Amino acid sequence: DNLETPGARDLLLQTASNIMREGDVVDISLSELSLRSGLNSALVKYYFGNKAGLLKALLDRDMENIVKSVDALLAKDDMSPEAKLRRHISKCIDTYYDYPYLNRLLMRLVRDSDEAEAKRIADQYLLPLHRAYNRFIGEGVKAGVFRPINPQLFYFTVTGAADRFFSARLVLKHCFDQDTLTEQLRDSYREHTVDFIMAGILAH
Amino acid sequence: GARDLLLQTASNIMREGDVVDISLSELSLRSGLNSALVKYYFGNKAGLLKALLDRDMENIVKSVDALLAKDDMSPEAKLRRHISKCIDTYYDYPYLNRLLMRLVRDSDEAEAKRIADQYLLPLHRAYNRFIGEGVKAGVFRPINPQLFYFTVTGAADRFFSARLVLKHCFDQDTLTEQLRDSYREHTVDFIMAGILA
Repeated sequence: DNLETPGARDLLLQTASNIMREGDVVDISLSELSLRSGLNSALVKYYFGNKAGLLKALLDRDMENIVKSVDALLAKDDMSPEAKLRRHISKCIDTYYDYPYLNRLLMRLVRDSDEAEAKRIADQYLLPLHRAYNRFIGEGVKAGVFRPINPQLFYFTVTGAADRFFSARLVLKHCFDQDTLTEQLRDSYREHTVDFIMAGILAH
Repeated sequence: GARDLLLQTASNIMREGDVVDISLSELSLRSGLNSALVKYYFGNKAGLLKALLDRDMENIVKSVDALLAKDDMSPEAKLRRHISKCIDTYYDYPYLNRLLMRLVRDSDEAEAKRIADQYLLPLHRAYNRFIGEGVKAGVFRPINPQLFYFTVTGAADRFFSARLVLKHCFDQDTLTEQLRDSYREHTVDFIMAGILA
């Protein structure tokens, strides 16, 4: 077997993430990955096998943020449903701002999956969220905090923010020679996007 | 006739197949038209995509004139009518944003400008004006028109997403069909609820 090299796998995934965010497309040059990480292609193969394996590992890493935020959403505490939902949605929106390719990446892996892989994706990344929303949103509707709404469709709507961010960055760049989705714009983008989502579900 | 049929055939293959890159032989097989006609009418794949984009954007861009008309409907009602029409178009053509993003990303300067001037800015400028006036009249919350632009026009990606996920990860039954369908009204309602004050 092989001696461990800590940090390398994480560096490769973060490098891949950077390249993908910059390029406004769900794809990676493997030579660009080695160039920008400083790690050779043998290490890329060792950790991930091939481009497919790299993309699957990136999806898993980036989804962890969304899936983890469910526990806080469902956990027992003092917070109102509205505040709990807002905290969860902000975490989603901040994750999408970091990783605007995230929904497209998930779609690409779903599209190319065999049946076992589609089931894995649903079990790991879709069903946990749909269940959580069915419970949490259901209770909030009953409690009068949220207007009647399909919790599964609501989750779909939320995931849409990634694609909107992706779209804005690509269009502003190519059509307007502007760089949007910058760090300096993060707070305003996040707050507007969270406010819109919350406005769309709260009983007015 | 033939040109129209090739574009509709292409649209169907794209809608059914969850991808923008289609097969010329499939297009020829399903349309019943020789591939020579595809080359004749469109030159190449890129020309076919461009012509499909232009066809499909027709009812979106037409709806803008309706939105800005001084026609006696309330701001809320005008906007809901416009959003409903967009959502219907994007539901029919769920590839539309991916198609748009493809041609934008691949564009030279002249083509980027044409796309902006023809398909993007007319909507954005209508929204900028219409939101502003409705915010001042107190019917809308203060929202950003650019972000609103991407919200509406992103309904295609949302429908694309739902269609792809339901296809691969859900039961292929009546309940799944009804859920996909119900996403249209959900999506219109969500947009209105997001903006109304």
